[PDB]
Amino acid sequence: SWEVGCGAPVPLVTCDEQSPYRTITGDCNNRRSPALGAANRALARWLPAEYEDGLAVPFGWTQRKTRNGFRVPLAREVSNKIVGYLDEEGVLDQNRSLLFMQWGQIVDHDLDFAPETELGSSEHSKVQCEEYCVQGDECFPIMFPKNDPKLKTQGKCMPFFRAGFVCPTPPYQSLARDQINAVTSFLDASLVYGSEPSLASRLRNLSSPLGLMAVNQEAWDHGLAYPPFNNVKPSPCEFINTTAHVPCFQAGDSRASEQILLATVHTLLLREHNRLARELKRLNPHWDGEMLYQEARKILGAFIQIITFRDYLPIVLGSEMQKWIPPYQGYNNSVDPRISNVFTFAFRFGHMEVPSTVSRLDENYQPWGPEAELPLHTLFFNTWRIIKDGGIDPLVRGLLAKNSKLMNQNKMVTSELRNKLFQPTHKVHGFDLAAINLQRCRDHGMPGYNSWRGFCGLSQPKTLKGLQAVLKNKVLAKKLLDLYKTPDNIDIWIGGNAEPMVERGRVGPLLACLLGRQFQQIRDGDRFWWENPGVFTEKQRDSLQKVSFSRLICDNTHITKVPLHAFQANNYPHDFVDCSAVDKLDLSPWASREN
Ligand code: HEM
Ligand SMILES: CC(=O)N[C@@H]1[C@@H](O)[C@H](O)[C@@H](CO)O[C@H]1O
Ligand SMILES: CC(=O)N[C@@H]1[C@@H](O)[C@H](O)[C@@H](CO)O[C@H]1O
Ligand SMILES: CC(=O)N[C@@H]1[C@@H](O)[C@H](O)[C@@H](CO)O[C@H]1O
Ligand SMILES: CC(=O)N[C@@H]1[C@@H](O)[C@H](O)[C@@H](CO)O[C@H]1O
Ligand SMILES: OCc1cccc(O)c1
Ligand SMILES: [Ca+2]
Repeated sequence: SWEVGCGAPVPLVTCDEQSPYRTITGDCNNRRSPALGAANRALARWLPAEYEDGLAVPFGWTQRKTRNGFRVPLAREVSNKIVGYLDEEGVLDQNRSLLFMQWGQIVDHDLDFAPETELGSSEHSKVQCEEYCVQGDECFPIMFPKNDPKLKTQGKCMPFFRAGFVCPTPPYQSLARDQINAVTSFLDASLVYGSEPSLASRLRNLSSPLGLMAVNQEAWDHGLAYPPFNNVKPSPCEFINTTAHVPCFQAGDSRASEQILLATVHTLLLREHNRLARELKRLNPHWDGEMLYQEARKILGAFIQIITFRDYLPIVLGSEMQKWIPPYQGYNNSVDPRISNVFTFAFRFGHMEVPSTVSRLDENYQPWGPEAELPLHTLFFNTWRIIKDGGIDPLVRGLLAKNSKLMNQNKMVTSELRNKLFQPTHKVHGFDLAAINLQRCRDHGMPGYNSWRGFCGLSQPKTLKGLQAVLKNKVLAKKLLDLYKTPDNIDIWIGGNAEPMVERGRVGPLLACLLGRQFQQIRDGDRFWWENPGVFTEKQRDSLQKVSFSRLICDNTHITKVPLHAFQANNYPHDFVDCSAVDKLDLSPWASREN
């Protein structure tokens, strides 16, 4: 830390100490160090950043600057040679529902967001990046290799802008550059409520003292609500269909409409808040607008924590879950709650779980209409298919009855993401998420694969033969070394994902360690963790223990047949029960007496 502490962007915020509620920003969770875990601060560095100049220049920036004596391969070349595949047949995960992928994305958005840098709206440099592909300042274009089909139809590169960093936004020459996490590190439903005071208030309904979240006033789903529209233009949800004129949703997190199933789960979560807020007011008529909002917010936060740690993590981490996330032993004010920079790449394992299509299903869980199944690329920034084509129920049924993609060393990332990605402001369904990930690895100054293996106590292969053994795959290891020339240079996103999965899990040993450590930290380092004594009464906890995603579905949609365990692969009718067989959330313990 060249300076003993760089913090010019908001160092301020008075701490309450008497508050039973979290701040919107995450400040004041940790009493000794109140900025820890708060939004718009640097991502934590678990290892020192690795830049070609030691400070800020990404590896790959200068042709003539090697990493460990070898040129780094183009991100898109790695994507084409390693990450892509043609045949979608046989790629699905026979024991994870599509909800498993989807919940991952939700959790991710709760924990981290490193926004692409600001520096200007009215930019000649935007054209310079996109139209001319000239690298400079925050433009760091993804150059196509020779033989790339995209060279024939899309020009010479994909645009790419470097992430924002603290002391923030023009270049500085201090300790190494740290990217910003714009959301709260805590698992706290910041994706529903926001991590900033402007947004958080804009999302609430302050026209009535009921503690409700604002809802769309233009469209309804069989009498159930949608999020408000975002009426700032240009709107990518309008751009993908200028006939329908259906804008993006507005949600605690700016990414909520990135694809239709994310927007779908966001809508469920908004619905749950208002459902909770209405029950609380009925149970506690005296309660004012603020306390309703806050008590509802507190419950929803616990919901996300429980679903995540009880149901989701054990089937991601499998046999490693015990080793990294043992049983909760209480809040620990020494633990660093911040999301680490590497975690934002590790958690991108979910990209390899996204399948190539999305289905709308009817009440018999048969295809909903003649175009029930849609290619995923037509569903980026697509809100019109929700509002104009059956609402949420058909998509939720698909989330329950369809499968996630299985990660596969020879079928890594679906072409829907790898060749067809839509990015707002750019006009085409023509980007490559895997190339973006790799380029972003470099932008953030990530240490390589072997540095992370050492970090996790795992062997550091230096040879082809050693890499074959770690990957349990000769052909993959050989492709990777042909590109990277030393395992020391393999980008963490691809190195971590290339490892065979652990038993009963869906990530390899390296990622399980990285993810495992991070999740242990956001639990043990959270003063408002749901199971921390003082946060919820014992009675409130016994009620919270029975939450489930199936119950979330049942309460907030007109889906009446659900599985007991919604993350595993479930088939209809054999694996589905009526909602009456699913435990309710008993909110009687929130009844507050007075007098
Ligand atoms: C159809 C599904 C998905 C799409 C279209 C999508 C798209 C994207 C895009 C465009 C980015 C920003 C890339 C960059 O500029 O660096 C991103 C980042 C990310 N994605 Fe996804 N993604 C999807 C699913 C998932 C899943 C399933 C997970 C995890 C289980 C996940 C985790 C992440 C994470 C951790 C980041 C980095 C967030 C940050 O700190 O800024 N994504 N994704
Ligand atoms: C048929 C089968 O493999 N069932 C397992 C089940 O034992 C396990 O508890 C569950 C966790 O989600 O994952 C399933 O794949
Ligand atoms: C923008 C918005 O959501 N306005 C709703 C309004 O439609 C509703 O009638 C009122 C009272 O229940 O609560 C407001 O929040
Ligand atoms: C290219 C495209 O997606 N066109 C759809 C069209 O099929 C639909 O009838 C219309 C009305 O919702 O919305 C448009 O966006
Ligand atoms: C009782 C307890 O939790 N002790 C741990 C201790 O092992 C360690 O010093 C630190 C982890 O960095 O967190 C403390 O709270
Ligand atoms: O899912 C992340 C994402 C990606 C691109 C644009 C967005 O607004 C959000
Ligand atoms: Ca959060």
